[PDB]
Amino acid sequence: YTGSAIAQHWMYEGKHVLIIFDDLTKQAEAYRAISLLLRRPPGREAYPGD
Amino acid sequence: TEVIKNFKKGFAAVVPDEHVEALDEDKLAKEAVKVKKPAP
Amino acid sequence: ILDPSVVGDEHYRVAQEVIRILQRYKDLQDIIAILGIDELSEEDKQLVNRARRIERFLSQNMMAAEQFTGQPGSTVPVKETIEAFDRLCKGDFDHVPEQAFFLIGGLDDLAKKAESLGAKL
Amino acid sequence: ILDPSVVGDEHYRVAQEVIRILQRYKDLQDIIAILGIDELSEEDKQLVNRARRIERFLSQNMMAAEQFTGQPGSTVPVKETIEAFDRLCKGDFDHVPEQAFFLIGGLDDLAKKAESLGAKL
Amino acid sequence: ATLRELRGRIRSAGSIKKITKAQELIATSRIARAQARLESARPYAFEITRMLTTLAAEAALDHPLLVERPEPKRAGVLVVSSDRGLCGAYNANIFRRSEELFSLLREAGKQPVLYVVGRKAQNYYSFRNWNITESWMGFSEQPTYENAAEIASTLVDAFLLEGVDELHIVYTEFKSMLSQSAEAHRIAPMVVEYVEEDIGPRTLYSFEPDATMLFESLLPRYLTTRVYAALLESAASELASRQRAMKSATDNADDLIKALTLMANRERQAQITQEISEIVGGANALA
Repeated sequence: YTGSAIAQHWMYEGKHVLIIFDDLTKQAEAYRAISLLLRRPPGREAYPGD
Repeated sequence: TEVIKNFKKGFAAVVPDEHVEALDEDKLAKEAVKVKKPAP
Repeated sequence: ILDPSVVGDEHYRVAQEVIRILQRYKDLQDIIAILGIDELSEEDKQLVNRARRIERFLSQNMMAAEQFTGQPGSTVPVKETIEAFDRLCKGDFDHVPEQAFFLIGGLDDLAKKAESLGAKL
Repeated sequence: ILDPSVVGDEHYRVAQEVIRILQRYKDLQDIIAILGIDELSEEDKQLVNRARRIERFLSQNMMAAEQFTGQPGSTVPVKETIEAFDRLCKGDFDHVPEQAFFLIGGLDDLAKKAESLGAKL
Repeated sequence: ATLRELRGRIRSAGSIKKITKAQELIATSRIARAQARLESARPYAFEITRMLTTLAAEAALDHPLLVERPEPKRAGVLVVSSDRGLCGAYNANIFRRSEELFSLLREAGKQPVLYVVGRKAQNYYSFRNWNITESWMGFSEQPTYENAAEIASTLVDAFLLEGVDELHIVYTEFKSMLSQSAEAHRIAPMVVEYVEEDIGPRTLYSFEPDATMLFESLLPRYLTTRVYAALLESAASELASRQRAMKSATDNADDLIKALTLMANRERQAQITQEISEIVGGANALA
């Protein structure tokens, strides 16, 4: 989200940007960690609903 | 049983083309008696 | 509405025959995956050939697929569809290759593609 | 109490042989289903015939199932059972069809149903 | 219940893989033996061929098996197939070549007459409503010269007569161990081709009793040794095809074991996660 904000600033100024998300599987695992620590009931593969 | 058997006699109960084209006659190998005397 | 009292007798019969052939093919798929087609009965070999041709002829070039491939779409009336699949499930096209049933319309497209592949109907 | 010290040596030997034959059959079933029975040995085909006859002879027409098959029930003493399964495992009935073993009692019922199918023993 | 099902499928696929690998190695041994038989039967064929051409040099070439019969009305085709069926497209290729030959024969007004060697040809032709004049089974893997003699005697007796005008053989030629090709051969009537002179002031051969009788007594032996060589090449080709098909089946069963193991582990993990979800859901419902 930090990367996409830094990139959207340039996009909305007429520039052309390229963004790479080295691994979104790792973001998903980190978000599942944060969700399970907040005691949110998991779903498929223990991932959050959102 | 007899009604069934008397009905059974009144009851009315080829090579596929395969559309395969002909083999080349040049491919049909011919067993030949190789005479070594010239008289064609 | 796949019901003889809605779509008619021939529509329903051809559909049930197509589904039966495809279900038999799916039953054989395991053996076919390990040993191939060469080990089946002659009846089963004939049915698997018909089923491969049928499952390829259910494919079609859609109007919305012209953006991906560049080939325009195709519309096939339902009576022509019933007739074509009746001929397939009866064995009238078992000599045409597996391709040339791929992404076409009715029987005229099939004839054109088979004659471009050296076959006839 | 399936112990040579409780049921005797012959009871135990026959039971262990039946279990071994049925286990070998369960191990061969997948091969037979995929590659066919003709791919097995002659020893294995012999054992498969014996195992099918044995697994059909373990079934029985019970007294409480007359309501489900219309057939009256049977009772077989333990010595007749031991000797019958001894003869099965030895191969004395490998010429009787697979039926005539199915839902019967002792060896007399086996003879009756085998002759009902045109065979002897 | 899918986990027990997947473990059982893995076990069955492992059994199949073991069986097919064993069959491939057995087929390797047997193709070695079949090549041995072929190269041991070659020399007599060479010698009878050179003796037959020596005889034909000074013979009256009018034997029925040597003359082209006018107005050919029938043709007798001998299709050589296998008995066991764990080969690949071996019999399929044989039948394709035989169908091409049948079309070539129908394009010349000749009704094909069908002799078969093996059970797979019998299956293919009885399913297609062919009437098979005479069948032979049980020796497609280890053919003896007596089988060749019997087959060739039946074929030449059908030729010299209900009766045919020529004889063909559709069998698999074995070469290089990586390519076995179905081939149609015309074994009778033999074509007379005058190749060369070769010998001019050559010491002339003496014939006892005479050249023509020897020639007409040697021709059927030549035909039957040709049929014998055909049976041997077909046996070697069938063993090669079985080796290849069994290696393919072993690789397919291995890839199937891999896919089934991936699925089994996936559903194992899913089952553990679902069980934990239920347990912690109850424990949270109670808190």
